[PDB]
Amino acid sequence: RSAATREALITGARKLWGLRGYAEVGTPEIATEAGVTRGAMYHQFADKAALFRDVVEVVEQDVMARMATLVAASGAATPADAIRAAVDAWLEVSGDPEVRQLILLDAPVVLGWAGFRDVAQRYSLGMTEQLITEAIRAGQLARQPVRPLAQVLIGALDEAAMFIATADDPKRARRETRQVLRRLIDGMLNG
Amino acid sequence: EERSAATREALITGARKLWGLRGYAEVGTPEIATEAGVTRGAMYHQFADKAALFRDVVEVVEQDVMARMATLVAASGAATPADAIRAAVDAWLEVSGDPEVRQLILLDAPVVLGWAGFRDVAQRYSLGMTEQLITEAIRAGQLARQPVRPLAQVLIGALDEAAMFIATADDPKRARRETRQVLRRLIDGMLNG
Ligand SMILES: O=C1C[C@H]2CCC[C@@H](C1)N2CCc1ccc(Cl)cc1
Repeated sequence: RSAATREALITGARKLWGLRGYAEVGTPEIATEAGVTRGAMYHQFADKAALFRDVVEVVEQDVMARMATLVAASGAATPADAIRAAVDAWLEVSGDPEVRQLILLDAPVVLGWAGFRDVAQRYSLGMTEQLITEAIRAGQLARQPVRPLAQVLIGALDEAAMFIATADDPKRARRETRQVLRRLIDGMLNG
Repeated sequence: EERSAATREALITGARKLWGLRGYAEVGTPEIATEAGVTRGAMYHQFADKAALFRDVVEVVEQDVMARMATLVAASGAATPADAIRAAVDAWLEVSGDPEVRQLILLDAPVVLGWAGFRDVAQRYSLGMTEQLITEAIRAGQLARQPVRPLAQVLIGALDEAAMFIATADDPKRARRETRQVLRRLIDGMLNG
């Protein structure tokens, strides 16, 4: 009922905000894309930022699923290589124009730094802590506090992606940033 | 004129003090005007609104953060660029742990300035020092030759997240000790010396 209205609005908002940006598309154009009335939409989402919060949830869920698939298919032979593949998976997925617009450009502005970090952590801390735990278990990473290392790496990888997203020469920014991340990673990983 | 220039300094000092202690959202401009000993009219002549006074508070706090970082690195006795970077990472956790810096820069500024405004201020103050430390370490052969700006930006992301993780931790003393350990391991993995 309401569930069908919400899903149509989220799908339409993800589509139009992904192409043009949050700031460039109003709720009436999203209601049209979804095939619902302004009244039906206002019942589900009091304002534009509320609909954006639900779009970010669905997009970050998809980002983490896509990364998990790339890591499973990468052929990583050890936990250290799984971390390396996860970093390359994030640079790949972050380059999707919709992910760049919604997550790297719009989400920090609409959610703020605190809001962005909360979403980032809820979606990525589990996978990141698992990668670290498996590398420590395999003796390829020093025994150390898992949560602080996970948090710092998430902050480093989110900033890496945002640097590429806003660069004058994204292709060169991506190449140079991948090199930095690989050096940083390899300095923690043993052998 | 002289009284107006004194009024502006009293307002910045008073706002910095009270917002530092209670947070931006908990102190209004009338209380700040009272603290500074000036009328609402004198305050309005200097600052169009509450957020304009906050932008000037952030400037003086960031100036002091970067001065204190430079002082702590000079006080460390670092004799090589690698030791200067180690000292600068320790100095950031020290400076960002100051309760006024936590409140005004880590909690309030991202909300009041918004993302674009906050990052522009953060970059204007932090990118120069970070890039200088990297360039000196590359020149000394203590860091591999590489593009300076991408490495600087990734480390600033790591160091900003470290500070926010400590600022919001249930046990900040333990979060600071553990975060200092992981940052030291991260930089010691890249530094030749
Ligand atoms: O949707 C997500 C969650 C989080 C917030 C928004 C940007 C990206 C993608 N970061 C995760 C980046 C990341 C974390 C860990 C690893 Cl191993 C790789 C990438």
